[PDB]
Amino acid sequence: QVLRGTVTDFPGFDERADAETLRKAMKGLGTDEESILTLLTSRSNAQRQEISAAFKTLFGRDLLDDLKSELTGKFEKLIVALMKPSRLYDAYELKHALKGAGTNEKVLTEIIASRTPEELRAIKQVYEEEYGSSLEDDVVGDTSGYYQRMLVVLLQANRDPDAGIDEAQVEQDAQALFQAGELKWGTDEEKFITIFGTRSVSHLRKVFDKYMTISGFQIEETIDRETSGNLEQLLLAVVKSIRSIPAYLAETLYYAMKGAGTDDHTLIRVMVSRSEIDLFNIRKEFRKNFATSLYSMIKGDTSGDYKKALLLLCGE
Ligand SMILES: [Ca+2]
Ligand SMILES: [Ca+2]
Repeated sequence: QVLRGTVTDFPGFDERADAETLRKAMKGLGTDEESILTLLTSRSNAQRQEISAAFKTLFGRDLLDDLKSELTGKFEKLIVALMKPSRLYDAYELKHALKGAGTNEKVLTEIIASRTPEELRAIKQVYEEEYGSSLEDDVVGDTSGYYQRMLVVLLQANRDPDAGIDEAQVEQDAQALFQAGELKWGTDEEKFITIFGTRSVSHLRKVFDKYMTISGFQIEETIDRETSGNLEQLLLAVVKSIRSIPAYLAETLYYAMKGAGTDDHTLIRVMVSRSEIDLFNIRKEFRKNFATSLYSMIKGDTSGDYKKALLLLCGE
């Protein structure tokens, strides 16, 4: 239960040297994809920011645009992602997943459901520092209904800290969920939102087992029978995140890679955002559930420099 990333500190790091290797590979005709991809995918995000800074004092060039110009396709979208400061990545995805005429509820749901209260607190702060408004305000602007109310509950980053399992409360919650869905003519979505969004992780795990005991349906089965659309997805993401975030994301990527069209935004976002958190566990949880290493579905749906990067980002 010690979650592991795949990208770690590069020993003998030299921001200026690393920076020269980039301008040297970036400068002149086209670009030298291998040197960039193999350089970045091996340097921790922190070192990537130090390099990106050395590059600017050295040449007076903003390293990033020197990449969002010499590059294009899906390799650019990836390296650009890798370059995004860890602290700003989620808030960035949310901002652009929110400056949509349409909306990738997948991004909001994915991020706001799998991130801890501590992470959510940081995300909210940086979002209001990088852009002009509150993350909550912008969310309430592109969403409506229960899908919005669940996201707003989550965004409060208030979830109870797990501190002891009270049986009576576990049965009351399991019983309340039961009475608000399966046994209700219609649905009481508000009871689901409150339970799933504020109770502690440990408590909720105890509630999901008891719910299966008293009803015969996994909470996910009931969620499928009782809810639909955006709310269904979020509710499913919260429960799966409560059970295991590594298993959840490991699941997310499969349905992006095994779809009616490969969603490259998810394969990239999930692997980049988790590259330093638990992308190793997302791999372990992959070889066990979906039955296939993350290493392979990469080596079987992508091409060019895009692959070698992803493969090096996963870690054999
Ligand atoms: Ca050039
Ligand atoms: Ca019902």
